[PDB]
Amino acid sequence: YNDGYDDDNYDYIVKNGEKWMDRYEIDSLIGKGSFGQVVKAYDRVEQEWVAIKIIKNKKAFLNQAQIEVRLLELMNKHDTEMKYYIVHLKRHFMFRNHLCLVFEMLSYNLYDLLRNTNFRGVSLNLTRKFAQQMCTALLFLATPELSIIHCDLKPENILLCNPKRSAIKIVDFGSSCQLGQRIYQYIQSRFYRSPEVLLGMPYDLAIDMWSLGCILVEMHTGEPLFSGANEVDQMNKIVEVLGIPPAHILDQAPKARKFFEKLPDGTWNLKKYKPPGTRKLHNILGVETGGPGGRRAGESGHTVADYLKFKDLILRMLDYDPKTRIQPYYALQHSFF
Ligand SMILES: CN(C)c1nccc(-c2c[nH]c3ncccc23)n1
Repeated sequence: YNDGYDDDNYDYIVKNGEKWMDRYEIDSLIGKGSFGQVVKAYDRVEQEWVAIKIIKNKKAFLNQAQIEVRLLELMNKHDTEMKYYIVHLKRHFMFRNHLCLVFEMLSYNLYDLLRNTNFRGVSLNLTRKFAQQMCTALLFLATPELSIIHCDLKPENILLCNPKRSAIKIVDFGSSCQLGQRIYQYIQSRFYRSPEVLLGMPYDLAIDMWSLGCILVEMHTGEPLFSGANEVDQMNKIVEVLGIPPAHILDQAPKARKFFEKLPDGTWNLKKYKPPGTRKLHNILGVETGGPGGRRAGESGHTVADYLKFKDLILRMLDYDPKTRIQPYYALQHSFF
């Protein structure tokens, strides 16, 4: 495959210590996924370690990464001080039939961090730090010259800069789009997928705020908020917590009847779970009962008052109506922060 350079998965066969382009010394593989691989490499010209994302030698993967490159170039252009929590693309090149994206080197992702908590969650204080950085990133993506919808926010796409610190960067803009050029109908990883997407309705940057609300709950509890096995199960899990979506939304939803049925009195119910709205976020978070699993009882930084502010912000991020769902500017002003 590829003159011996590739495996049968379209991946470049990594070789420890290989020199590329009279510039990079490849050290080791540090991550992998559907897109290809990420290697740690020494950039001998800039005298620093870098992460090189080696995209698969396969046209669909190449073109996904070309979208990613263009969006990163647009963003990084408007954030030269690296202050808006978006990963920094240093440069890119084609090498041995692989598109290669050279990034700053990052640490663990937030799913890795959840595993490191034994799936019991990070503290409310650390959750708040992640939330503030993520809302700042979403404010930046919403600036009009960007208008970027990430479209795949989830713990695995948020990386720590350093294992010992709370600073983060968002990665993976290969599935992203811009408000002016929305093309996709099928988007978002299932657990983090917004109701408007499930319902086949128009969408905008608010879909990323929905995902963020789901992510932040999971960061503190250790477990996904809405862990659907398929779209019907996903919507039913959302409904357990948040109730039946508003009629004015379902009346306009192309896929309303995948999940719901309209009664003679005009109201909507589920098609034949805990009853709608009875799995309270108040209890998932343990607002009055010592946090998730009661494990935060007797800990500082986890008061009822604190939890009530967190609950309020999350419920605003999980508004069914994308027009009234909280937006980044206002999330940042919320009393949780
Ligand atoms: C999808 N993905 C994993 C991805 N997409 C874009 C950038 C990065 C990335 C940048 N620096 C890193 N350092 C260590 C590990 C990964 C990365 N990872």
